Amino acid sequence: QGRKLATRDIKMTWDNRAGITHWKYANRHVTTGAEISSGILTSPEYVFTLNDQQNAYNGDTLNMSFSVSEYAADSGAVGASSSFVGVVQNGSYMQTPTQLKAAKQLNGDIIFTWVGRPSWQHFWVVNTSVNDSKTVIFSKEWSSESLTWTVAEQNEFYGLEEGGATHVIFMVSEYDPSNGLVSIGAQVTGQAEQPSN
Amino acid sequence: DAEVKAAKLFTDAWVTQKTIDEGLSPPNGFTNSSLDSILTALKNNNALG
Amino acid sequence: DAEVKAAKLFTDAWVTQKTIDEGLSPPNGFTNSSLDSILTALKNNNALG
Amino acid sequence: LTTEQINMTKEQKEAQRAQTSDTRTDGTRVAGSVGKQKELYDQQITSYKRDAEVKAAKLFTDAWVTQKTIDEGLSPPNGFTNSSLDSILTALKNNNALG
Amino acid sequence: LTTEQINMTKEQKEAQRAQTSDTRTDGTRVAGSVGKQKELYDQQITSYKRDAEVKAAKLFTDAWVTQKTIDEGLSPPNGFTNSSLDSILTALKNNNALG
Repeated sequence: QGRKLATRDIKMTWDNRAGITHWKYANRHVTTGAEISSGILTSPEYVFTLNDQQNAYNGDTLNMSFSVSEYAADSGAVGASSSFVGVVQNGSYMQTPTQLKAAKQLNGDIIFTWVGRPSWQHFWVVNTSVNDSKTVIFSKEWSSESLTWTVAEQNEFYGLEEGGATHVIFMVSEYDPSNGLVSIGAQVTGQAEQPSN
Repeated sequence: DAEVKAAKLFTDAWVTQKTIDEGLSPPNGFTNSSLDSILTALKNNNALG
Repeated sequence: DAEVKAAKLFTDAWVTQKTIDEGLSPPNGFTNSSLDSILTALKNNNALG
Repeated sequence: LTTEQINMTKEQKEAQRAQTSDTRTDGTRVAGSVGKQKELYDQQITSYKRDAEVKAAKLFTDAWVTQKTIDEGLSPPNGFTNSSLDSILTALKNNNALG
Repeated sequence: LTTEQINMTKEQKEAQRAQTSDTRTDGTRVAGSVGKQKELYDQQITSYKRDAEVKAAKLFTDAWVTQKTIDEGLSPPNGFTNSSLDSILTALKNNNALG
């Protein structure tokens, strides 16, 4: 099953028989049969980043042809392969938040505000650490357009006791409670906004 | 390249005109939409800059 | 290279417009997110600079 | 002399085999003179790509520098902080044998 | 004459052998003329990589210098302190035979 994430990447999920630990995969071009990449991966998921899409295609795509087979490490063995050639689960019918801002406050809290469609009040928010850019804390859904992130920065995440974190990486996107599909979304990155006076 | 030379020849004169007199209407080629398209094309072609 | 020349030709005129009259909204290609993505690409490709 | 020319013709044949296939008859990699040329060609391709990226990167960076000069208080893009710069100078120092 | 040409043909054989393979017949490495060319090719590859890195490093450092110029009091990234500069200068003096 193909899934186009909010960050415009594409990810797939495989059911695990629990009897095998390794798998083999093959990724191909769409118009031609040229093979973009191949190898062995030890996890049941593969993420095809937007940089690879831009390297292969001049633009990001909604199409893919993927073949995966389960592989044994002790003896080189390749079983039957499952092929998926259709479009990914997409999710483009929903729009995306237009403008996003992050502002520091004299209290020390950070206020994230975005403008969304009146009809769609379901949103998904993702936050990442500035040190590693992969910690992906604080991931949930919020119906409220404005978010107050309070003082979670000082506690249990950063060793700083009172300084907090000036830099933020935030990303919000429309969410569907039933299907789970997620729009492209918008991001903010930088020092945020220092408060007046 | 032959086209780009003359294009630059015109663009420099327009830039001087804008510098001397403010309030000149841009020719719609320097608005935000066309520039945004140009930048996204650059980002896409060169694998994210 | 053929693309980059014309792209620079446009960006210079936008910079002139910005420096003449402040408060212009950026074309969304000069925001912080796109610059951060470009810098990460440069750092990753060239083995951390 | 005929036996010696027998020995030389095989070397000529393999040296000209190297122009189509990577492996060399019995099954070893080509490793002399030609291998260095192929390595140079690969390095030239990568350098082409890197320069092509760097041009557009500079095109964006100059505009951000002008924006910062005009209006102070703009937030760095998170790539201009002290940590990323420190990593960059550490890499430059390490690769070039301490500058 | 035939005996001496027999002697010369072996050298032609090894000169042609030097292209595809590194080892020279009996099992000794190629060491003259060709070896220097291979060393030049390796050095050219490394220089390509170093220049490619240096360009992006300059791209970042210019932005940091602009940031420092606009707003004073910025803490240096620890790569511009006196110790690293002193090490770099000592390396320059030592490598180039005291400048």
